Amino acid sequence: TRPTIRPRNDVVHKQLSAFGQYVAEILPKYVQQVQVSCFNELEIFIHPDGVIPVLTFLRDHTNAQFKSLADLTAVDVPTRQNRFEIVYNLLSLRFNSRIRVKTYTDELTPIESSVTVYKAANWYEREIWDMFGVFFANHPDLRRILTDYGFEGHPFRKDFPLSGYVELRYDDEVKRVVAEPVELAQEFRKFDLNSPWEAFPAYRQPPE
Amino acid sequence: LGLREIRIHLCQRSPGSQGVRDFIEKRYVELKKANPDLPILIRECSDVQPKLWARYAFGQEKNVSLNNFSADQVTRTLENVLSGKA
Amino acid sequence: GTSVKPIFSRDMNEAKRRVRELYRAWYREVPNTVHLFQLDISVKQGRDKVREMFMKNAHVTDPRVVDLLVIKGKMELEETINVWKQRTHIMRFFHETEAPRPTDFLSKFYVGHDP
Amino acid sequence: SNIVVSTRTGEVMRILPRMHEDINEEWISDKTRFAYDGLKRQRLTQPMIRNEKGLLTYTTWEDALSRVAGMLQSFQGNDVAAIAGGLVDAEALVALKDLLNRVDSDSLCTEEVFPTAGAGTDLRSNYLLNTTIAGVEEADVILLVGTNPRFEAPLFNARIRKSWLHNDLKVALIGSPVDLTYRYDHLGDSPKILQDIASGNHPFSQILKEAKKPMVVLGSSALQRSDGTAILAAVSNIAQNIRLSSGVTGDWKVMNILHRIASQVAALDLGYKPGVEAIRKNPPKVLFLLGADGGCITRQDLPKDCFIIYQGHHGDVGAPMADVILPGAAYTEKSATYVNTEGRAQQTKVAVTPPGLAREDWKIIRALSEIAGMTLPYDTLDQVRSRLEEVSPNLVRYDDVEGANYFQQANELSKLVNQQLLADPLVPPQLTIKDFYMTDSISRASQTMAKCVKAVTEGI
Amino acid sequence: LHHALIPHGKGGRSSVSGIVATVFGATGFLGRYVVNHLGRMGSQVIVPYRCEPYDTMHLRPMGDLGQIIFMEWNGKDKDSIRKVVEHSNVVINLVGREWETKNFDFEDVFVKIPHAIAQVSKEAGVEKLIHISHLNADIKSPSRYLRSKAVGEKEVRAAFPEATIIKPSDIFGREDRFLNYFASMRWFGGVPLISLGKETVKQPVYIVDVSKGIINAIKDPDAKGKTFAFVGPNRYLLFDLVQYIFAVAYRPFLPYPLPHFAYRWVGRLFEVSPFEPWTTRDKVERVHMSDMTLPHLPGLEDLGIQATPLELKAIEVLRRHRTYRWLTSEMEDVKPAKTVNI
Amino acid sequence: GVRTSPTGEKVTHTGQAYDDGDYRRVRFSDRQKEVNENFAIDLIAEQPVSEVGSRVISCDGGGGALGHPRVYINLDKETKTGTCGYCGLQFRQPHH
Amino acid sequence: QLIAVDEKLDITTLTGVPEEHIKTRKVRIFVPARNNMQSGVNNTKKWKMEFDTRERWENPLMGWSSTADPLSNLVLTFSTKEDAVAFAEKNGWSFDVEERKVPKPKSKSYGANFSWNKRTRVSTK
Ligand SMILES: NC(=O)C1=CN([C@@H]2O[C@H](COP(=O)(O)OP(=O)(O)OC[C@H]3O[C@@H](n4cnc5c(N)ncnc54)[C@H](OP(=O)(O)O)[C@@H]3O)[C@@H](O)[C@H]2O)C=CC1
Ligand SMILES: [Zn+2]
Repeated sequence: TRPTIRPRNDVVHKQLSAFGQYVAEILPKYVQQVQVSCFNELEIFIHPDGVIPVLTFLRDHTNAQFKSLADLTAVDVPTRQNRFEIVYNLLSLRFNSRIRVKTYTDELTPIESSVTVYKAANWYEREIWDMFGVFFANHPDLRRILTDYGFEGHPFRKDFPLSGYVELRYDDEVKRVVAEPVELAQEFRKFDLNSPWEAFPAYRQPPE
Repeated sequence: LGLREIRIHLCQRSPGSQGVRDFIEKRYVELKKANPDLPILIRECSDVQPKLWARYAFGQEKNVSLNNFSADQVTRTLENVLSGKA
Repeated sequence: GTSVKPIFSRDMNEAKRRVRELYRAWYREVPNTVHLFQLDISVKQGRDKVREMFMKNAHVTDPRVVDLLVIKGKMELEETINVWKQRTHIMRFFHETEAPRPTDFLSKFYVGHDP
Repeated sequence: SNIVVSTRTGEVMRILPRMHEDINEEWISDKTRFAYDGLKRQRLTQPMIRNEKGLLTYTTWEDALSRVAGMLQSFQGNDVAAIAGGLVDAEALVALKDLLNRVDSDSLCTEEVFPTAGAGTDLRSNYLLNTTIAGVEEADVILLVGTNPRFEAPLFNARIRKSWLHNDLKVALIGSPVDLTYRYDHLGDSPKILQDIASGNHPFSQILKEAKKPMVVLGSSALQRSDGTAILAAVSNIAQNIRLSSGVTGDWKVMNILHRIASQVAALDLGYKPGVEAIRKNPPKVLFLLGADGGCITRQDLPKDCFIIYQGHHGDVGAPMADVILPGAAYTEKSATYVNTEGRAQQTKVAVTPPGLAREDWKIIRALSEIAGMTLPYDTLDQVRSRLEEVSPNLVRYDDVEGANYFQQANELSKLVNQQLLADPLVPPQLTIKDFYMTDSISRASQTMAKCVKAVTEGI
Repeated sequence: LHHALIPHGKGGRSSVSGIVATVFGATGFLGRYVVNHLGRMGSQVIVPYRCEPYDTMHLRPMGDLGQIIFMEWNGKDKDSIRKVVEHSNVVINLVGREWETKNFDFEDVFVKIPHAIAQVSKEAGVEKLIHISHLNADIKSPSRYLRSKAVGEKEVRAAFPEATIIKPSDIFGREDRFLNYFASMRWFGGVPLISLGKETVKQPVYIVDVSKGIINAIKDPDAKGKTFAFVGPNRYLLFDLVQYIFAVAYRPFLPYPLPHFAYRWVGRLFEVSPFEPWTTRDKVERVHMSDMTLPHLPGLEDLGIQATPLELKAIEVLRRHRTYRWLTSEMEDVKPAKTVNI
Repeated sequence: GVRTSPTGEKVTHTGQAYDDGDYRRVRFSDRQKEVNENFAIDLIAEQPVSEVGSRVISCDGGGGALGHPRVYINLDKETKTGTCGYCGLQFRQPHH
Repeated sequence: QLIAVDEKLDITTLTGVPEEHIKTRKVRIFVPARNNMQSGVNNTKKWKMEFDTRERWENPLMGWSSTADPLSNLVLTFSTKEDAVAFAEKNGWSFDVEERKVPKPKSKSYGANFSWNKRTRVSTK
């Protein structure tokens, strides 16, 4: 158990669980769930309406000063009714800690922009809109950031094909670069790598 | 003018096909002995509706709904289709 | 019911009003785009192309989808006004280098296995 | 049988069993597994016509289709005829039926004979395996007449062996004493025995009477011996005597017919006039060979200058005798409907696309109809399947085996004409394992089956 | 149909059109458009070049990997012609020089080379041969260019009976000599026109239309022995045509009449230069000659092509000749020229 | 041990060669065709047969860790030589 | 607050998919069959959505396999059949669904191998 296994830390687990309970008690109107992963990471699952309050609390409360927004991204899970899962990662320098906030949305429901809480979100939210299509309500300047001008669709979507739909080439007759339907000389070869035997019994799901 | 085939689609559990069922149970064999060269196909429908198809020469074909019909009604419309009426 | 929340428009009428505002903006901008980008098309060509792009999705009856479409239209208009787009991006609306795919059954049967 | 086609970079690499507890049950036969390499040989890839010297030369789709349309427009009525093959899908069958009906033609036939006397095609229970494959586990007595299930339906014979081993089935055979994998009771090979069993004198008849839930299976291979009507009548009489002496046990469906051709049941459900006798009695001037490689009709049974059109995927006996050749798709290259021997309709998926200029069969027929001027009302596969549902609605339920028993009417109508039997022993076409491998067009082009035949003939 | 030559794909860059084309003179004005249209569909193109390979660089992005093969050839050498067409199922001939040179007179360029190409293609089993001549090709023409064109067309027909022959008329495009040539005259400051250009009728045709016509003639089975006339939709007087050209370029138009002998003398003076001549007596003869009308020949409309009018694709050529002041002027503010149509 | 097609084109060890009417041969005009002349099948054929006095022998291709995975070959069959799956070397038990 | 939209969900205009790959594609919703070479059943737990196969040809150089459609490798995974149907419906695709094939429970008995009077007795071990 000693040499190759990552060692556990019980003290940080207890501290994170206690602080998660503290946060959940303080904000019962929005907090839906609290988790502490076994590698000592604290996650708080909230309602979409509580993005501005919760974050503000976590940025301003004396016992919880998360003045840094490390990351803000979305995860696409097609099988869920609310497709996209918005993730905020916050860092507290005063208490040397990290916390995660999660919420959900679908293709048409907007989410309040948190530029008033964190300036760093200004680009991050844009990126989400560029690659997932999640609209942020009161964003001061929301537009594509990473994709090409006049690029249709949102690439970081599970139903979006890897190679897209159009490809570019220079056409001499019109003397410019044109976009045409994609046609690969060699198709991407799909590999079925999943083993037919269960690997981890601890994550087995009930067969209903 | 020249009939070529008859197609009767009946569902085997719905109530609206009951009369049609009775027809096939009782007065089908006699009909087959009165038209030994006429293809009268008997097929099964999904729960939607019972129906009777009739195909004429050159691919023209017409259909009649048999929902909630009685056996007498079924045989009446059928003999109307075979005869030069309606 | 359905516990749905709007983006901008509460009903269909507000969505149509925003659509008409976007149409006015694009109609106004087309001549300036033709001049600045030094396009070889006429102003009438650009305007009827704008009309065609608007009518391409005229079957939408959901106010939220209409609002999102108007937002994307504003994004494209802002890209065109600020000359962030280039000539290639503008001409990509016209498909000038693409052979016209046939739409009838016989030509598709002759060409290949794709329906 | 349900299968999984494994393909790589647009090439069929192998065939594997796909589990279906009611049909094949994790197994496939050797022909199903190893004949796929015949799809790489002897393929028809381009349209071909006859040149000035009478030789077949490549041409375009427009040219061949225009020639066929010009020949089809000139002849209408009984002079146009069509024959369906053994590996033909329901979509192409219904398209050809509609196209020939547009010229007031009804001479649509199959290469396998089924008795048209009495009920014939009209009653679906007349030509099906009513007990179904999964039902064999519930019987205790089964009687096989004039068939060899081991080679005509290997998975059905495996099911019979499973029931014999676990449920203590009792099996009797009327025919040649072929080697089934289990032990059966050989009543003999004379057809006369059937009449004796239908009479009541025979010892076996008492066994059938005292055994609840019995099964009587008549192979289709015994319906092509010029007296299949009499054999079918005698077997139906046996089934009726069973159903009468013991009464109606409920829903058991004693009567059964076991097919060996994958396109036969769909054709019958479309009303396709089984048997090729209609062509022989009224020879046509335009023949539509739709994958017909049985050699049933040659150029000696047809008038001089008969225009023959062959549409298939392999170059076989039926190809070089034609005037126009239209390359179709194999079963691995189309999404198509095939109806089981129990009446269970199933659909294929596209593994790879047809090679060269080969096209989908119903697409070819529809394009020909458009060029000839009598365009058909469907352009999409969904529309063709809607037409199939119009013609026979059981062809669009893709796993349903349920049906209605009309045995009383068919038995009543089978009593009218009682044409005599003949004193020839019932001999199945599949007498020895060497005859099992090469049976259809795809098998005959396969090299693995040639190796198998050479191994089973001269073992060493 | 030689299975390796069966069409496949959606007709794109990586698709296979089952066409193997040898395009003689692909390094010119029409050749680049023909090669581009061939490479769009996924066809295999063999470019025989005699120039510096650098001068063929612009043809490299026109095709997919391995679909364009460059080979060196010599016009006077038959073995090179055999080498470059040995594997092609279609051969297009676009060889032609507008001026006479010290090593290749008009007879060499328009008669001997096309005849040799046709003969070697017939001997090599090439199925289709597309040849390009002039609409005004006449054996009695006062231009050696057109007389040579007519003679070479007759020789090609004699050597390759099933050859498709195409007769365009003053193709205009971005790299054309026709639109640019008139535009280039402004440097002198006076536009010299014989009889003020009031007795010359022109029917110019768009370059993309000609390339599409060649491509559609390749894929049309019933265009084997046929001869096509590729002309534009409108006919213009020379004076009005030059007026419209200068109006689109936004340049002052100062046309003056010049006698035929004086224009011939000026043409001769330009001809003496070692480098390609701005103009030549032959060019003077051809540019002041009315375009023939041939209602008995098929045209672009018989190949499914609607000819593009000059007024639609003239700004894309002449905008380069505008000054900075008028560089941004639109297309529909020139009031197109009057057409003498029938 | 290279052969030559009727068109004068070298045949590769995989056996591939363009048909007479194949247009793709145009890619070799004014150029050459890349062919490896050391055919592996003939090279492994000329190797002699090792005689060993055991019913089971082991082969690792030579060089220990620089060879292939070590495999064991059964030599009980008399009218045949044990052949390594990886190396292709042949082994046999003494007879006569 | 709540507009109470009474329309069927449809996002086809927002996804950026060309109409060729919306009105012509046919998706397949199924639980994949077990690989008959193995006995593990862990790959037959979740539903999958795939697209119909399109043309693949041989590219003239190197003989590689080329394709022209963009959805040839797209395979989506769903927990339930209803979820996959909802996704396909809201994305505008026409689908076919096949019900799950669960292997029926068997009746295994080791003693049956040595039956006194029944055919199940084995002749070898
Ligand atoms: N341009 C026009 O207005 C219309 C032209 N068409 C005809 O269509 C043909 C092509 O038209 P276009 O593209 O405009 O003319 P270009 O001058 O632009 O093309 C000439 C091509 O032919 C080659 N070529 C010329 N002379 C020789 C030679 N002696 N030996 C080998 N190759 C040679 C050139 O090679 P390189 O560049 O390396 O020297 C070049 O590739 C011509 O025959 C022309 O007469 C006729 C009606 C008018
Ligand atoms: Zn070794």
